[PDB]
Amino acid sequence: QVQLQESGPGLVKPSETLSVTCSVSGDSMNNYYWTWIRQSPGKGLEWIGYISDRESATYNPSLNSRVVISRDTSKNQLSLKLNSVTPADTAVYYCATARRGQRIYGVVSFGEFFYYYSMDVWGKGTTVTVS
Amino acid sequence: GQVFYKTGDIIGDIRKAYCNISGAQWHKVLGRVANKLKEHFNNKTIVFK
Amino acid sequence: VRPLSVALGETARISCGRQALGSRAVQWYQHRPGQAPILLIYNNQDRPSGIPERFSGTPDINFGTRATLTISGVEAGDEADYYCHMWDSRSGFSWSFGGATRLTVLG
Ligand SMILES: *[C@@H]1O[C@H](CO)[C@@H](O[C@@H]2O[C@H](CO)[C@@H](O[C@@H]3O[C@H](CO[C@H]4O[C@H](CO[C@H]5O[C@H](CO)[C@@H](O)[C@H](O)[C@@H]5O[C@H]5O[C@H](CO)[C@@H](O)[C@H](O)[C@@H]5O)[C@@H](O)[C@H](O[C@H]5O[C@H](CO)[C@@H](O)[C@H](O)[C@@H]5O)[C@@H]4O)[C@@H](O)[C@H](O[C@H]4O[C@H](CO)[C@@H](O)[C@H](O)[C@@H]4O[C@H]4O[C@H](CO)[C@@H](O)[C@H](O)[C@@H]4O[C@H]4O[C@H](CO)[C@@H](O)[C@H](O)[C@@H]4O)[C@@H]3O)[C@H](O)[C@H]2NC(C)=O)[C@H](O)[C@H]1NC(C)=O
Ligand SMILES: *[C@@H]1O[C@H](CO)[C@@H](O[C@@H]2O[C@H](CO)[C@@H](O)[C@H](O)[C@H]2NC(C)=O)[C@H](O)[C@H]1NC(C)=O
Ligand SMILES: *[C@@H]1O[C@H](CO)[C@@H](O)[C@H](O)[C@H]1NC(C)=O
Ligand SMILES: *[C@@H]1O[C@H](CO)[C@@H](O)[C@H](O)[C@H]1NC(C)=O
Repeated sequence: QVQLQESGPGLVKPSETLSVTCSVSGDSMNNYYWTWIRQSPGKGLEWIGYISDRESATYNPSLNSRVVISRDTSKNQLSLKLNSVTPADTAVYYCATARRGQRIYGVVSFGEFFYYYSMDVWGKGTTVTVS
Repeated sequence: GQVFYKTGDIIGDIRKAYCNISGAQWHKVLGRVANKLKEHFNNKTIVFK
Repeated sequence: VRPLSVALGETARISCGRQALGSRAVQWYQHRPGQAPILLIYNNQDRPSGIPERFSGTPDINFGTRATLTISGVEAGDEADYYCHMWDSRSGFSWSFGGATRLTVLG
């Protein structure tokens, strides 16, 4: 089963590198992708970077495209390298599941399919705040 | 009285026109055509470009 | 941010305000305040796991129909928010999660 456990420092000084990790237990390598979510400042769900299985970068433009995020799978961690932090993104980070689906409505050979994702299991999260 | 008809926005999904050809039947017909052309062309190897 | 929805356990059926364009792959969600939420449907039809069959979604046949979600027998989970994550071809990669439906109730 999928078990989540957030591990964040909590208190970090501004304009410094960050490192926040989550855990997933008993899971394969390339079965599904990895993502992150933020309900923080009590708003609608906001999307944050979702890395692929090959350490890629295609992230939400609506932050700054600022945070470099997890790839490493040494034993079990997802390390978030956030540089040049600002109080405007004080948040709690949830470690969620990312998977990719495919829907076709025409000729596949014409390059007409789009890619849609689904987020099954989400994490608990640990409150991280800037000073 | 001059009414001009123009293409508006494509409602729904957007698709491109295409034509479907039965591959097996088309290939068989093309092979028969090549075989019948060979006699007219001294049994040369017929190639379509 | 418009206060909306339904209260006091008389039920209804809600639909997000996005117009059905192109091809729709909607995923309803059960909000959970303070902890992990759960998605309701994916592919608009296929039930994720052990979900009661009152949570069905409209089929994508004869395009032109709206995306409607049916509910009844509500818990605090249903009392939480509903989100309309719509996946569409012509809109490209839909970043927005959809409108939020916050259930405000007072006895
Ligand atoms: C010239 O030649 C060309 C050849 O190149 C030819 O191109 C063809 O064009 C037509 C259109 O003109 C194309 O038709 C489309 O085909 C799509 C694909 O169809 C297949 O796949 C779907 C989906 O199946 C996946 O998911 C289900 C459920 O999860 C699984 O059970 C499946 O195993 C499969 O999952 C696999 O794939 C996943 C993704 O990779 C993997 O993750 C997974 O692990 C699996 O590996 C099937 O449903 C289809 O089955 C239907 O057809 C078979 C064979 O006839 C029937 O036996 C069966 O009963 C079904 O009828 C098929 O296998 C279609 O998705 C697409 O249809 C959708 O849209 C139309 C509207 O346009 C709807 O009416 C229709 O219902 C479909 O909507 C469903 O799906 C969406 C999105 O998923 C849902 O949101 C929606 O609610 C709806 O779900 C409901 O209906 C389903 C229908 O059965 C049902 O299964 C659901 O459970 C639910 O009830 C459309 O028809 C075709 O692809 C082109 N072919 C090629 C090769 O390009 C061209 O036409 C020719 N020209 C002329 C003029 O002839
Ligand atoms: C071509 O461009 C014009 C102008 O950008 C588009 O007209 C706009 O259409 C939208 C809705 O389709 C309206 O909300 C705007 O008010 C229109 N603006 C003007 C100036 O007319 C037109 O739709 C475009 N063509 C297509 C096929 O999309
Ligand atoms: C074209 O349509 C006919 C009948 O509608 C069908 O028998 C035939 O297989 C179609 N052609 C192809 C290439 O599928
Ligand atoms: C072409 O036709 C002639 C006459 O029937 C025949 O002798 C010849 O072998 C044919 N060519 C080939 C390559 O078979």
